[PDB]
This record gives sequence, structure tokens and C-alpha cells, in this order.
Amino acid sequence: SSFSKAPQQWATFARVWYLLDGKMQPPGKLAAMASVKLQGLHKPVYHQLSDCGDHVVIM
Amino acid sequence: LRSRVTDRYWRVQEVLKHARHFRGRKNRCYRLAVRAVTRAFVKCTRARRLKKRSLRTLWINRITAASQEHGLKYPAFIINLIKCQVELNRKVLADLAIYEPKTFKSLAALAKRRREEGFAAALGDGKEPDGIFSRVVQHR
Amino acid sequence: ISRKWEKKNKIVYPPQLPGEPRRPAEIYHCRRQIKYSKDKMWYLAKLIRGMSIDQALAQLEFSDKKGAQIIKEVLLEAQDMAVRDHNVEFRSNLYVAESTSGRGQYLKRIRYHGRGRFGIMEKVFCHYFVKLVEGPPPPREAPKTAVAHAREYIQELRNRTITHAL
RNA sequence: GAUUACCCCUUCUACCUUUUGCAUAAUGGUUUAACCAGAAAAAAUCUAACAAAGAGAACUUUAGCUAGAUACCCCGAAACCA
RNA sequence: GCCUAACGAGCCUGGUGAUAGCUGGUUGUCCGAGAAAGAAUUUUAGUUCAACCUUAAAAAUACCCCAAAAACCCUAAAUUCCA
RNA sequence: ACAAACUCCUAGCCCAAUACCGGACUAAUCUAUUGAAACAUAGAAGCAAUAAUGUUAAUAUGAGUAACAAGAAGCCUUUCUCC
Ligand SMILES: [Mg+2]
Ligand SMILES: [Mg+2]
Ligand SMILES: [Mg+2]
Ligand SMILES: [Mg+2]
Ligand SMILES: [Mg+2]
Ligand SMILES: [Mg+2]
Ligand SMILES: [Mg+2]
Ligand SMILES: [Mg+2]
Ligand SMILES: [Mg+2]
Ligand SMILES: [Mg+2]
Ligand SMILES: [Mg+2]
Ligand SMILES: [Mg+2]
Ligand SMILES: [Mg+2]
Ligand SMILES: [Mg+2]
Ligand SMILES: [Mg+2]
Ligand SMILES: [Mg+2]
Ligand SMILES: [Mg+2]
Ligand SMILES: [Mg+2]
Ligand SMILES: [Mg+2]
Ligand SMILES: [Mg+2]
Ligand SMILES: [Mg+2]
Ligand SMILES: [Mg+2]
Ligand SMILES: [Mg+2]
Ligand SMILES: [Mg+2]
Ligand SMILES: [Mg+2]
Ligand SMILES: [Mg+2]
Ligand SMILES: [Mg+2]
Ligand SMILES: [Mg+2]
Ligand SMILES: [Mg+2]
Repeated sequence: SSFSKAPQQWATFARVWYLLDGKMQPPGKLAAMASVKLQGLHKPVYHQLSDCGDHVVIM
Repeated sequence: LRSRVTDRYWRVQEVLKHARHFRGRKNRCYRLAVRAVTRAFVKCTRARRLKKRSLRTLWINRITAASQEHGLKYPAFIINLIKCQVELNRKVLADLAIYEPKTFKSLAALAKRRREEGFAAALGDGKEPDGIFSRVVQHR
Repeated sequence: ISRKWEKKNKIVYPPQLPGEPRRPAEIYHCRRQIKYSKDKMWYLAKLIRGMSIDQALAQLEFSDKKGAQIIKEVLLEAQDMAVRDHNVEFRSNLYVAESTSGRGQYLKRIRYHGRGRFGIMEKVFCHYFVKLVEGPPPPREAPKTAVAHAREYIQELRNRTITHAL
């Protein structure tokens, strides 16, 4: 738990790439979670004015 | 006895105090200033009311995300935390969710436990067993 | 009227303590009630800013505007006072620090139209202000490089806080 | 409203007048400064004087008289007459 | 038609702050309480009465309201009136 | 589950409003006494403009936009070119 300040800062707001396999899925149910992860709404640090949100790779 | 208003300068200054950071001609001309300042105060007081629902929305979202991480949805988490007789703010809860992830996973484990206890109690169709987390304490 | 700019030559400073940086000469000069308009005069004033006095004289000389002959005389006067009334070694060492136009007082006249209608026609006058400083012209600012931008962006991503969170 | 941060987010139908109802695509105003619009004391209420009387003359009096204080705008025709 | 760059009746100065049931405007702050149309009217773009209402005062009952009671052929929801 | 000015909770100076009608304070003048640098009790009023196609003065915008002008060459008043 003890980190220097700059690295704590960096670790918290890191962008994390997600992979999501598509074959045989309803495109809506796909876009539901794709959108959630895109927007940053899975992160408890989330806020609207923070740049936070993660990459999403749909295959 | 003719009287004029000598101090008009400070009268204007008092409404221009608030008008300095506006864009365009509102930060100079006294008319435009007066109107834009009244607007500004009205939205001030409405904002006072809004910002409580905004902050609470924010909190609920953060609780939802923290709850999702452990594979439990928001309503489940909250209800079961309550049925365990743990009264915590959504403010305090969201703060635990960020700055004490361990404690929070403890909470989510508790709620999940209590809920499974609930399903088992209600499906079991008998009145006797009290799940260890299902007992209800009356204060002394 | 307001005369201020002219009086900016009447400041006398305390003498120099040993070995400090030598404070470079500032010369102020103005010309009041030119028959040119303020807005046209502005472009000339904008053109010569930051230039060394020789380049400015070069530009002005070949320019077409009738303000050019005016600002030219004003820069020559400024230079002469710079070497004579103040002390400046090397008279080409000047560059233009600040160049600007204010509006002077205006004349008012009638302008007849037709069907007996008249507009109100305003004869235009303007002042020209110039401040010269002794030293080589300050370096012109280079456009931000990709290595600059990437540094801003990172510095911003790294300035975030978790908000409303404590 | 806030934010580390100007924006970026989120929340909000200019203001008067006029109307049953105006964001209205109803009227008014570019902006600044100076000028620019509620006056009366019969009855009443309120506070005091002295009281079968009271008022510095004439009046009013079945608790009254005498005094003070409380009140009612601004700009516009086409006209008509010498 | 025309009678001095507006003639179904000139221009000017008076009367003259003409008169407008009709527009349009009417300037400091903060608190109490607060109104929707029954009559007459050359009246229906307006006034003046009643009713509601505001500010003071004096008092006694006020709303709610069970039986009981209010038409004669047929006649619903319901009224009126009272401990 | 989420959702209000509703209702709890912790503190208070303790519950909306057009026309009209009650109250409490105060800006700026002047006059009585005080006051001395901005004054506090009274008495007085030409007593407080974000709005009248308001009045006067000054500034913008439209806009450096619309529109305006001088027949040629020379030796400088001498020839030319046209109406
Ligand atoms: Mg005076
Ligand atoms: Mg509240
Ligand atoms: Mg002009
Ligand atoms: Mg609406
Ligand atoms: Mg209006
Ligand atoms: Mg209508
Ligand atoms: Mg409309
Ligand atoms: Mg219209
Ligand atoms: Mg109209
Ligand atoms: Mg208009
Ligand atoms: Mg009287
Ligand atoms: Mg009496
Ligand atoms: Mg008559
Ligand atoms: Mg008549
Ligand atoms: Mg005529
Ligand atoms: Mg009148
Ligand atoms: Mg009649
Ligand atoms: Mg009428
Ligand atoms: Mg009764
Ligand atoms: Mg709520
Ligand atoms: Mg009220
Ligand atoms: Mg006045
Ligand atoms: Mg004003
Ligand atoms: Mg107009
Ligand atoms: Mg005005
Ligand atoms: Mg202009
Ligand atoms: Mg144009
Ligand atoms: Mg042209
Ligand atoms: Mg010509």
C-alpha cells in the first residue's frame, strides 16, 4: 500500500485494455457491456470529468 | 431643497463585484450586469438543491462498480447490508469502496453470505433455523 | 486630453550598485493628432513590433500607406533622442518594444444625402505611440513541437485526483 | 455546480410589459452618464393636552373638544376658439 | 384643385399642464395576510353597489353534524336542517 | 432498487405567491443640538431608475463598408488629344 505519490497516481488511473469475443452474440447485449467498460463505469474511482475509461477490443 | 444621489458609484460597484468573470458585455454595462447577476444567483440557489442528488448519484454509481467487481449487483448489496443491521451512508460506503478495498470486499462477502442465507431460509420452508447472520439483535 | 506617455522620459533612477546587470535604455515617443484614422494606423503599428529599428525603417519605407511616412519620421526622431538626450552607444542597437495607436479628438461635420436627409460625418484623428529599447531584438517564439505537446498531455493525466472521494 | 485544471462533463426555455396562457416568431430597449413620474386631512385610526366641558374671539359639546401625525401620479392625439 | 417642399380646409402665438373609460411608463431592502365575477348601467374596453378579502375592535359560539322533518303521478347522484 | 418542496435526522435568525392592504428597518442630501475623518437623536424634503419608438451629451455596431475625384507628355506653362 505504500507507494510514492507519482506512482500511486499512475497506478490508479491506468487505462486497461479489454478483449471481448463476439461470435454468436446479440449485438445489443454486446454493446451494453462494451459501453459500460468504455465509459469507465466499472471503476470505483469514476467521475464524469476524469479522463478515465478503458480500451475495448471486440473480436 | 434639491437632492441628488452622490454615492451612486458604490451602488454600481456592489453589483459589479459579482459580474467580473462573465464573458462579453455583461462584465461592464450596468444593465446587462444586473440581469446576468440575478440569473447567476438564482442558479446558485438551485444548484444548492441539485448538488445533493448529484453527489448521491455519484456515490450510488461508485457503489455499483465496487459491487460489480465482486459479482454482486447494487440492489442486492444494499438490501443485504441493511438486513444485517449495518447502517452505513452511501457516502461512507463509496469511500470504503475506494480507499479500503479490503474492508469493502469484506462487506460484499457479508452481504452475499446474508443473501444466500435468505434464499436457503425461504426455500427451506421451515420456521426453525436461524442462519448465524439472520439473528436480529434488540439493543439494551 | 491626457498627456502621460511623454512624461515617461522624466523618471530618474538611483545609481548602479557594483556589477549588477546594466539596465538597457528605454526611450518613449509619441505623435499626437495625426490626420490618419486609428484603425488604419493600427496595422502599421502591428507590423513593426518586435523588429530591430533598421528592419522597421526598411519595411515602413517601401510601404504604401500614408501612415508609413508618419511612423517613419517618428522612429527617426526616437532614434536621435536615443543617442543624443539619453546615452546610447551604437545607434542601430535599438529594437521596437511597444508600438500602438490611440484615437485623438475628432471633428464633426454634416454629410448631405438626398431627399434632404443628412448623416453625421466624423473627421478622424489618431495618436501614435512607440517605445524603443537598447539591445538586440528578443528571439521570436517557435511553434510547439510534438515533444512539447506530449509533455503537456502527460503532465495533465498525472495531475488528476479522485474527486469528492476522501 | 464544481474541479488539480480555462474549456471538456451535468443542470437550467433573456428581462419587462401585456394577457386565460408569452422562449415565443407579441410590445420595448445598442451601451454609458445626468436628468425623468402619488400632492389634499370630511369622517376615521394612532399619540398627547385639558375635561362637563374644550379651544389665544366668532365654534362644537349626552366624553367631549383642541393639537400633531398618517392621502389620492408622469408622457401622448385628431380637435375646437380668439 | 391651389393659397410657401404635409390644405375635406393655411401658418403662428395665445386659450393650454385642452380632454383621452385608450396605449405606454412609474425608481431602496426585508417580512404578515391575500383575491376569479351576483346586480344595474349609451352598459358590456368603464364605473357604483353586494359577496369574498385586508387592517384595527368588541363579543359569542362557529364549521362538522345521528335519528326526526321538507308534495301532490314517475322520478338517480344528492341537497336543506340540526344535537 | 432508483427516484421530490413531502417526512425524519443535526443546528437555526423557524415555512410560496400577481392586484390591493398592513408592518419593520435603512442609501443620499439639508436643518436643530452633539460629533470631530468617516457622526446619532430628532425635524424636513426637488428623498433612491435595468425598461416611457423617454430628453440632452458622448460613444460603439452596420464599416474602413456605400460613395466620392485629377485627359496625356515635357523644359513647367509648352505643345498635343478630345468635347
Ligand atoms: Mg443643495
Ligand atoms: Mg433541504
Ligand atoms: Mg459614426
Ligand atoms: Mg412556457
Ligand atoms: Mg414594454
Ligand atoms: Mg391574446
Ligand atoms: Mg408564436
Ligand atoms: Mg407585431
Ligand atoms: Mg400590442
Ligand atoms: Mg426593437
Ligand atoms: Mg379631521
Ligand atoms: Mg375618545
Ligand atoms: Mg362645442
Ligand atoms: Mg366635443
Ligand atoms: Mg405647405
Ligand atoms: Mg393628460
Ligand atoms: Mg340610459
Ligand atoms: Mg368603456
Ligand atoms: Mg348547529
Ligand atoms: Mg431521495
Ligand atoms: Mg405569505
Ligand atoms: Mg426624484
Ligand atoms: Mg442611470
Ligand atoms: Mg424603431
Ligand atoms: Mg431608456
Ligand atoms: Mg465604425
Ligand atoms: Mg458588407
Ligand atoms: Mg465601390
Ligand atoms: Mg476626370
